[PDB]
Amino acid sequence: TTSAGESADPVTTTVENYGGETQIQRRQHTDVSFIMDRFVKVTPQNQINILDLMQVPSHTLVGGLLRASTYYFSDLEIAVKHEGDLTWVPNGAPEKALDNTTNPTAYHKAPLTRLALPYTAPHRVLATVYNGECRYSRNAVPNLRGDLQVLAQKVARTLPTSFNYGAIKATRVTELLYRMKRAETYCPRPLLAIHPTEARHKQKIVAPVK
Amino acid sequence: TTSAGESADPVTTTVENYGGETQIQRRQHTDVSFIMDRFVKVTPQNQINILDLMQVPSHTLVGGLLRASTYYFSDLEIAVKHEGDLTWVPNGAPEKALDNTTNPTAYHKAPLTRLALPYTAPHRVLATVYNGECRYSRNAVPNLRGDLQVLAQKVARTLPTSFNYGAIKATRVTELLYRMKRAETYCPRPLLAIHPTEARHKQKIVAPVK
Amino acid sequence: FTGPTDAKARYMVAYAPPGMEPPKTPEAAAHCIHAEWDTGLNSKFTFSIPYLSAADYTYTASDVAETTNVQGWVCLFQITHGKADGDALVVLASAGKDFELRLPVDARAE
Amino acid sequence: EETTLLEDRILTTRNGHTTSTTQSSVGVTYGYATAEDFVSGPNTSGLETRVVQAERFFKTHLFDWVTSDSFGRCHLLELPTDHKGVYGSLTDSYAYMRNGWDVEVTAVGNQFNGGCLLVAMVPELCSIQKRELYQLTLFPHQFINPRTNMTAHITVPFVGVNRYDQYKVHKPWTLVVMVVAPLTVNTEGAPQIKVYANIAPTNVHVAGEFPSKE
Amino acid sequence: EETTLLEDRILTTRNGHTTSTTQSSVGVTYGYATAEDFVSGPNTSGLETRVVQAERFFKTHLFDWVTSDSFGRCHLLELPTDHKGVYGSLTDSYAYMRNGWDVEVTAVGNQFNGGCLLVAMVPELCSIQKRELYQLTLFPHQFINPRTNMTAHITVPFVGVNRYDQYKVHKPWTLVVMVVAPLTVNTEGAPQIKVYANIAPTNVHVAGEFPSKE
Amino acid sequence: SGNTGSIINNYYMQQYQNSMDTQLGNDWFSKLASSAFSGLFGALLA
Amino acid sequence: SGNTGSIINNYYMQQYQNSMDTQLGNDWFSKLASSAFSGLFGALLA
Repeated sequence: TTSAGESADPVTTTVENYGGETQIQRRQHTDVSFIMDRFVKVTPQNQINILDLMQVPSHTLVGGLLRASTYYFSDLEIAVKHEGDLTWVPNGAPEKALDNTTNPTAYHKAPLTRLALPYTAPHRVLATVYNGECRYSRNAVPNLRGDLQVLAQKVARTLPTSFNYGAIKATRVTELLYRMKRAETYCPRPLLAIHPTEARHKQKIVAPVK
Repeated sequence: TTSAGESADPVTTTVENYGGETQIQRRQHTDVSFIMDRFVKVTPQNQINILDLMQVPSHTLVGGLLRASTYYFSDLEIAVKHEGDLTWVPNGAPEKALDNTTNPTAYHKAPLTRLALPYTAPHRVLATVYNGECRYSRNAVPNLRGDLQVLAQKVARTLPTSFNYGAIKATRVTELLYRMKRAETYCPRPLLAIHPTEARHKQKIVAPVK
Repeated sequence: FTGPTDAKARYMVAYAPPGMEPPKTPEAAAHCIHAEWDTGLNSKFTFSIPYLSAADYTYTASDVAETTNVQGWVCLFQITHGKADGDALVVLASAGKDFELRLPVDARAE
Repeated sequence: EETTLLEDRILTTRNGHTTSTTQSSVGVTYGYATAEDFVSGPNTSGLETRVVQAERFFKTHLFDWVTSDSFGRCHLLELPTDHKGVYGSLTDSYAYMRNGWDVEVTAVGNQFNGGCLLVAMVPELCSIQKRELYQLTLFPHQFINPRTNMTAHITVPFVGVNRYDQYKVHKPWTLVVMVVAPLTVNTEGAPQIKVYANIAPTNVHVAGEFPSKE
Repeated sequence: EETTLLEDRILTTRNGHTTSTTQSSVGVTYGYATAEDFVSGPNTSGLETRVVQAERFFKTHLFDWVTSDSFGRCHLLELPTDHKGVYGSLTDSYAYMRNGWDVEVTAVGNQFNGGCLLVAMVPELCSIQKRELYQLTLFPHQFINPRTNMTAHITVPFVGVNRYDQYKVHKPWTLVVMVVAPLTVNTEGAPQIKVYANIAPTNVHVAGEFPSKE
Repeated sequence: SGNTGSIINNYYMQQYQNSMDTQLGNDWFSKLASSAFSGLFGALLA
Repeated sequence: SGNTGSIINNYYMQQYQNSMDTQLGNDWFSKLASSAFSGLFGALLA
């Protein structure tokens, strides 16, 4: 079909335009709740770990797809391999609270601890990217204009301190995995495949035996 | 609003007085039964431990809030890490009963023993503070009058012997935690935050990663 | 107000929200949400400090001046007085009808 | 579309006492929603007010599209930007604010020019790698292509982790104009095209009145 | 009136998000009318708007009433005066304006002072001879007399040969406080009484938006 | 009723899991916080 | 509703297993993908 390309109104043609037939599609696997709901390993800190979803590497399935949203919501599960007992403290806690056992503490039971945690941030939703500051006592943020170069001022910014699901602490934490529960994603952002050197990106794919 | 300040009748204004709007509040977390119902660690005695809620440090959440009531009621859970078998005996027992196994004795099963215990005191309610003596054979308590100084006579007083949930004994008890069940609190008493040196008490609060 | 009967005064309380420096004068403070009252039969005046923040909740603990932990200032001014020199105004605070505390934490402290 | 050498795709947008009319319209792009969400939440305690006098067009120059600009040349404008009018004075009189944006971008040369511009409204734009520019169409956008049109119009709502913003520390939206195909002038096109924005804040709400400096 | 050594003639005035309360009230004086006249006339061609955010109290010191001031000592305040807040910014953003005034004047000493103050709202006050001060009660007024009260409250509408004003060249109202009987302090009164105004513009309407300096 | 969140009934009898309460024959501070004067004691102008 | 596939109800209350959501007062990209022009803009011969 011809259309006005400048418009931005989505145009979806079908193989019927030249005598084919559109088939049925079952899209259960590209549903945000389902695909986000699997564990992903993170490299832990020896002892204090603040629970921050932006810790999962950007190349992973969950890191890739979490960064393709601007704002998101979820509850959380973690599974942790640790020495001693594991204490978790909600968003907003003083870090010295990590040492008090009335705060949710799980006693060591081999091989690991898996916990269901609530969303505790003070915000209706959290963001993978945030164009601003949370420290007050500063000078105002500039209203930047210019080309892409102008965006290099922002690289030393850390995401607001309120963007976390609390923190956990144990004597040694050896392994940490996150799993997003009931996930919601808003405002898509770029998702990048590997860029090939060749005409086609080629990989050894799993094939029979000999 | 203006009111008679001397009265003591509570006066609760709202932001409506200058055009705002009072919002809804969900107060499930400052409910006495819920907040009192979490374990808190106590420093155990090597062998005999009498179960006395006034053993939980005053600075903890449960110690802080238990001391903000005059009279209280609850059942109890304990979790105990111990060598040997753990015997518990009710309020009023001879201490030599702690060595007889027909009294509730739990046989060692790693890593710890968690028990539901009833309130056993002979009083309808117990108190965090008690202005008097339980030993008879004495001379009568004075009717003190005077300023705060007069209260220094009372410092050598121990809470009545009947104020306990029994006692437990094992060969070595290594860890003891209490958890108040079905708690009721009567007559509020002072609850003190930390006093700051500065204008605001500042603490490292749990923030993202880098 | 705790002064004698022949001691008169007029006061102002203003809520100064974050993002600029708190007012130093009743006149600068006039542009905030504020209330003014004077002494008379009734010794007490009560004022609701409003919850105004970007987020829906804010922190009870403080760290370093940020969005989530400082919520501006409350400013108590004296407009004038007539012979109230030395008299005390005593102030108390209580929770409003929609005051809400959530997320228990034990953090050493009292 | 409609008729001989010039056109009747004709739109007049009104924002306050200011109007803008194009005869080469192509329509408006609504981003992420058709309406704003709730303006009156718990975080303002009923103290917020609409200030209808700020809902009107202000103007800024963006850049000059010339034949040496290549695919991926961008110009960003973070929003809000400096406004020396009644919107601008709101940001110094109230601690918290929220508004969406009705955005109109112009690139007038003539129909003998070639090349193409993508105009887009991106939230929380902190960084954009070169390869991601191939997916900028993920965002609320419209093209300016000389043979068809000279105006792009995008209308977008307030977005944010918080229902009211503090604009002195956070910029929710960035207007980005990107060159997708380089400008061609041939013998009859305009030697270059200056790109201008005409922007109106929509639904502006303020809360939390500041002291003065008096 | 109402009770023992102090009093319950108790009034709370609200203007915007600002309140003022007195326990020695005496009531409010309405001058010339109970309502404003029509706000929407031919001279603004339907282009005028109300700006409710300016309707709130601002404060200024007037003078210090001392025992040496004699009958006829006055302090004038022309209205509008300098306002460094949102009302003040309206006068620089719009060519034409109209609003009435809700005026509250305070003179707190104590009930052991004597003497008397007349507070009045005079239109077009260009000159006042001494003998005319005997007829200042012709104007919207109220007294402050220590043995009874510490507050005067006058509420007055917009008045003028024209339905909208240009405040950079004309001042429709002047607040005047006049000493009618000299202050007495005896052994127990306040040594002097500072006089303060708490003023709110009411019904502010603006028309004719100015350029910026950009 | 405190911090308990099981959806099935206790395997043990209530006579066993808890002490039993007896009768003879919120509460005060709820009544007290509800009784609070929320109004205005002046007369309101405007 | 994501990747969960148990046929019996959770032993714990929903108030415990998850945060509870509140109201004030697919979605966009579903509506957007449904709105797509699927036709032809010419006139069709044969």
